[PDB]
Amino acid sequence: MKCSELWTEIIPKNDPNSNITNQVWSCSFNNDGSILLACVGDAILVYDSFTGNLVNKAIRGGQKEQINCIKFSKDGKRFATASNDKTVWVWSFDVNKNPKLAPEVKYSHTDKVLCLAFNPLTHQIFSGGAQDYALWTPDQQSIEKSKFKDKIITCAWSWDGLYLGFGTMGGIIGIRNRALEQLAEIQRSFPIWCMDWTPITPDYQNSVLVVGVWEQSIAHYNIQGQQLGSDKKLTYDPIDINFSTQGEFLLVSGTNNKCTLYTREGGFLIDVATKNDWVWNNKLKPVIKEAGSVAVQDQLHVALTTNDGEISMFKIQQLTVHALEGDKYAYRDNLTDIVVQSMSSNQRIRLKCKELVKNISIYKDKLAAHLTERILIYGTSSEDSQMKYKLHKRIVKKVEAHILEIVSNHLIACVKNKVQLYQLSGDLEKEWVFDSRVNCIKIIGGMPNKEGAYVGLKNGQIFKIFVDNSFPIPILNHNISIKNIDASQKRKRLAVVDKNSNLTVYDLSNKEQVFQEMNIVSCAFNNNFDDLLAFSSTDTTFIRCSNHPPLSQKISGQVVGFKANKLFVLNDNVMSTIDVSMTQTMIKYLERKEFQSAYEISLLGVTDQDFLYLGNEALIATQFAI
Amino acid sequence: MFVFLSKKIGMPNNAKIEAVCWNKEQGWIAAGGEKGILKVLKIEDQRQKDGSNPTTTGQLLVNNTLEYHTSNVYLVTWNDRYRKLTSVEENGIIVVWAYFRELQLWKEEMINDRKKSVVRDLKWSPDGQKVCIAYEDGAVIVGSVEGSPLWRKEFPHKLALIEWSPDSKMMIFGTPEGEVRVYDSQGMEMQRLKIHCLQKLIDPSKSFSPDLPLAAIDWFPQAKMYTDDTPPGLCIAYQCGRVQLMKNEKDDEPVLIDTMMKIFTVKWNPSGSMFAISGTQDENGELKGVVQFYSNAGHHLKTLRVPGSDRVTGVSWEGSGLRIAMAVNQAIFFANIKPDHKWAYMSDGTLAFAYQKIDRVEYTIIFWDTINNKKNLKFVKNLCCLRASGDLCCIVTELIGYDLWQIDLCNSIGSPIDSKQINIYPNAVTMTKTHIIVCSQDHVYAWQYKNQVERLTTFEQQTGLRRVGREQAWFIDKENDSNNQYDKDTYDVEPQSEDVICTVAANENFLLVARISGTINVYTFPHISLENKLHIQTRPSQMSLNKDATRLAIIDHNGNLNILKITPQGDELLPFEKKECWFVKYSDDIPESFVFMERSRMYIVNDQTPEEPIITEGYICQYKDFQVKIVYLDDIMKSPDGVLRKEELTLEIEANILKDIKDQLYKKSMQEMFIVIKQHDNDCLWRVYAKKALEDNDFDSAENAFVQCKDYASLKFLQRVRELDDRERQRAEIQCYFNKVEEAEEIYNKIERRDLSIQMRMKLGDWAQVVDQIREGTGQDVELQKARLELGNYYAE
Amino acid sequence: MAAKGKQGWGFGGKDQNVKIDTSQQDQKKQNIWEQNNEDLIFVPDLTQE
Repeated sequence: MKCSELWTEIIPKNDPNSNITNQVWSCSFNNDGSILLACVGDAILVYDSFTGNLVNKAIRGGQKEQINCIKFSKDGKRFATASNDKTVWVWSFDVNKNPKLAPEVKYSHTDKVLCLAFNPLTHQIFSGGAQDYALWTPDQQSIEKSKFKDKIITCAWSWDGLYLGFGTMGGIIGIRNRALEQLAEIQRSFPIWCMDWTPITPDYQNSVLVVGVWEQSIAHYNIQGQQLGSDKKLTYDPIDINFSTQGEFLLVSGTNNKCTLYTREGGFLIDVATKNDWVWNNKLKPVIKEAGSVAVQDQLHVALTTNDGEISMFKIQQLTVHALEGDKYAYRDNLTDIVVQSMSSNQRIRLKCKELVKNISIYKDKLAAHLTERILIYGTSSEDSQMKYKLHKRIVKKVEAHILEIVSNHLIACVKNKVQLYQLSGDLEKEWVFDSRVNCIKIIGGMPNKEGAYVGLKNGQIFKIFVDNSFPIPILNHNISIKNIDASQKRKRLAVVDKNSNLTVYDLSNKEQVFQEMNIVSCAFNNNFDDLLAFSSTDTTFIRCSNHPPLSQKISGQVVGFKANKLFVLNDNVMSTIDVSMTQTMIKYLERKEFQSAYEISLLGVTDQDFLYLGNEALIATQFAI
Repeated sequence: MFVFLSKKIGMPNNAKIEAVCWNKEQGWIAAGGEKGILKVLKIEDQRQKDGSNPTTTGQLLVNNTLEYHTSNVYLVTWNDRYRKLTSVEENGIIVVWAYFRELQLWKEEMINDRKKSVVRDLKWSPDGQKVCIAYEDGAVIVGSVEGSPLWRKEFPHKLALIEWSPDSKMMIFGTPEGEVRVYDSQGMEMQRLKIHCLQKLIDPSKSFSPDLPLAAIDWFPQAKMYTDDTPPGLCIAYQCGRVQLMKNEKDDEPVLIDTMMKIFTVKWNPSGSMFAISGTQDENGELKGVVQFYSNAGHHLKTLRVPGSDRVTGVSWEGSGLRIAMAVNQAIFFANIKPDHKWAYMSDGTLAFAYQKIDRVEYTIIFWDTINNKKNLKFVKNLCCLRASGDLCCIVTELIGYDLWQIDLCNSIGSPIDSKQINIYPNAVTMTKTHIIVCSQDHVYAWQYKNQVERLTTFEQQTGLRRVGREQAWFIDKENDSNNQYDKDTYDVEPQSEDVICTVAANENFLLVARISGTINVYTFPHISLENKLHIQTRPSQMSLNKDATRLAIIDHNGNLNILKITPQGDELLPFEKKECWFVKYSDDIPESFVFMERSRMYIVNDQTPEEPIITEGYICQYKDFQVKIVYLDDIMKSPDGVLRKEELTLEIEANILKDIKDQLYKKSMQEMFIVIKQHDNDCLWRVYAKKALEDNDFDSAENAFVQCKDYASLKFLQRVRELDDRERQRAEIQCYFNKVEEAEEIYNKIERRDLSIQMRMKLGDWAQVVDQIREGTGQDVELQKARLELGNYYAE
Repeated sequence: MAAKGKQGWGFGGKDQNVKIDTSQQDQKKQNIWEQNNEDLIFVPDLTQE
């Protein structure tokens, strides 16, 4: 969701009165991603992906003309440099060897070379220029050159290694086999610039050709040449098309000087950068997953090349949105997915959407999915232990809100400094306007059409909202901005955290700062005893009772929920349950002769030995009922 | 895992056996002979009822010969979807049979034969709907089950080996010269595989076409073919040399395995956990028939050697994968396999069982209560180790991508408590009453989860510094002194020692660490410091520690077992022999008695005096007082409908001492048994004597047993009972005292006077039952109202 | 015996294809601990535009 620049290297060596320019055309990326390439007029540039610095000095004089394309070999061992000198060089590459790069095999066409592609499996080279296309096989070292009628502009080998696809500015798209025969021909009326093959996938296991035409369209073509009928329209003319690994994303660049991201279906997600100029080539960092590896893999890396001569690197990080009400934990998986996990049996349930999910809120046996310009609601069959989800209703209305919640027969959306109440049909019902941005909102239970809520503002004043009152009730005031709020089981106290990670406990009956704590990341209240408060810092979690010394665990994670003899700890995006011994508070309560509260604490599932000890203590002190 | 031998089916007519096929759904093993001798028969069950079969089975259920052939047969294939059986000869005659519901009669249904050609390898599709037939000429014929020929193509290159993909979409060819080619289902060439396995043997210039013939290529079915994050599922072996494993056909980084044998046949597991390679080995100085088992990653788990000095050709697995049929010369040997079967047993009675899914990556843990018959389930992605203690269980799992291992504790239900993370590879893990010790190849890690007396050292607020609940980690070679608290980033693992460790044992105050060279190091728990250095000739494998730490049992890698007496800087080996032992366990109550099980035979040994063996096909759970608990995990794996009964799985075996004591009790009088029990003076014997005395309604003997047991509550109970008048209230109260309230209620109903029943039910604290009893019984308003108020309070709490 | 006794899969000259019955089908029942692997159920989204 957040896109941050990493490192930028600019090439200002413009040379007027010379055909060599400062533009950059292509940027090849290694499969591992430890090395990066770029091509400039009369030179090549080698970069480190993580930090921007030339590992090797710029090579000059090898090709007397510009460099049109640079590609790897899917194994990080070969170079292919095509130049306007009517020649293609193939270099050997190896990081550990003293010569990191050195020319290996050079050949030449009859005219200038324009595009080049590699074979993922057999590592064969297909180079297409004006009037000619050539195929090179490493084993035989004998090139096969053939003539054409117009200059090919783009080529791409299928991930199966069997098919080949090329495009011409005359509008002709040709699909051939490894023997270079006219398997399929398609005639269009606009030039062809960008082509790609969809990656193989166990869910799909079929390869189709995605080609971006200059009539503001992207088309999907089958092997036989029959179009799939998508013909998705675009506002801008595309220039480059790149598919992420496993066929999950699609990076599209071109006119309007913007680099945008899309799903494979065509749903817009975000834009990466606006370079104020045409972006000739953008590439995505490949990723390698181990056998059964566990990782969120939220991080993404892109490399962009602009027409001015800037080779920039951007890092995209996806934020975490999740919801937890009871016995269920619904969190957003890899984008366009919702996973509901049960804390007891660790079983998961997956719901797949096509557009990006923005907010997930779960009420009693009701799950609300907030898709782009769509709202979905799913229910649960309570009688069966396993949950069955069925779509009762769908909302087509477009609603924008950074926070969305669902209550019985109503929906609440927070946008800017306003709160909107939506009926399930879709029509707006009620409005609330506050001075500053509404940061955090908490929903408390109640009757249908009468559910209250707490609202925190950027100023810090904490307000209460009722559905039918339409008049905010000022609860209290806080000087610093509010980040998160919580309410006690009996609505007796309220814990509020400021932007400085400062935790404060306010009594509702008497507005007084009873408790203050520094460096607090999260906090939670018990749902059965109403008194225990568990707050987690960056490394240590503390549980505190009434007028008692704190207890430390050195538990790695953040506290999300507290239930009877249970604490939920969430690390990264997976969470677990930890049991807590209640003997310490038992003994402390026994010290002050408060047998009722001690028995209430003991009722939270303590060992039978402590039950016997409490029974003996109560019997000695003449308390026969306990 | 362990492997041993079993029944040996004899020669049919003194003819060599070279092809054996075992069905998966029903048990029908077939062997081919020399002069057209095809025999299909059923095999004896491994476990029958809950004991040894009086007839010992010993009956060949079918055992019928289907000859029809004058020449020899060397390809016999079973259809698993249907009853079809395919068999070919040297003269290119392919015959397909089917089963008709008559007196075990198989008759021909396909009689096809192509002349002037030689058949090499026939294959069936995993779905069972296609047949691929290839010859040495090059022609490939694909036929449906019905009989319609899909296509009969001709190939220029000669063909030697045929394999099918799990999805049957495409196939793999291997030429006699040696090379792998990928073809589609329509006979079109896709590509040629590259071999990195054969190093220094191939021609340096070209590697696609070496001069080494292919032994066997095998693709494990039910495995993903369009993914990269999966354990390897395809294997390619050459005639004698290296074998390579690939997780996919397009993989360019295969896993290498080298074995010093002539590979003849490689067969995968029904579950895919391990694969067996059969053939001949010359390491013993001559030709010895061997079968080597390898994991999916490849670790050479075990090696089975046949008594005969000859070849081992043809290996088949049972449907469940518990038995192996191996055709050696003129016999079909049956090898029995006992897998690892990660399982844990608590003193609560809960049993934790780990089951592997078909993904081979994910595991399911079942917590089954042996008393209340409850069943809870948990899903754990990766499992490395599972261990149990009196009331807690330890799970050691691995996180991929961080090279870390998570060790967590779980109660009977399975709620995690105080999970920790380490960077130490769990080569060998143990967990005693108050510690958890995990040992890598060269590092040792200890962690305290309980304090000195009895309490969890996770919630403590007294001293600023860490007093109880500290984690230590040290080296094996040097740095004997224990280090301070380690971290997942501060601690270093890079240094390596020449003498690696193999097994570790723990006690209440002692720790033992073994070494491969034959050295055992002793450590004390209050402050870790080496004291003794024991010497053992052979490397230990399992090891065990006796209560009080007086003796120990050493099991060698070859299976030999002996007893070692631990003494200050000494070495005493008590002569016991008893080779080929597999399981050993010392009693936790009797300092001397122990149980060891050898080749599916259990022996109870005390003071180096063994007893009669007992045939058992289960695993030993615990050795409690004069009792051994065994559980059959194989039937747990094979449950029909999801009900587990403690009367079927769990079995209890009593020692001869307890049996003799019970016999003398049920036969002889009371005073003689009292003086007989006096010498033994054991808690269980006194408890049983008191129970019997109370059952016969005798109080004097019960009082004597209770004073000898030193139990004040029992004396108070007996004193309360003795002041009674009738004969019925005493029995009912005794029944309620033991564990049984229903019997007491029934006898109360027999004697009527239900107010005692209602008062006892109120006293015991069950409020639903008294509410049920009072309804429509007497109509008492006040009692019913009070009972309902108490029930409401109980439900609210 | 050779109840049918006819060349199959197009091996002879004269077309003499056989008919083999495919009525008795043997299937393997999945284990219940294995049958609990499907807890991760797939739910597509209702795409009616």
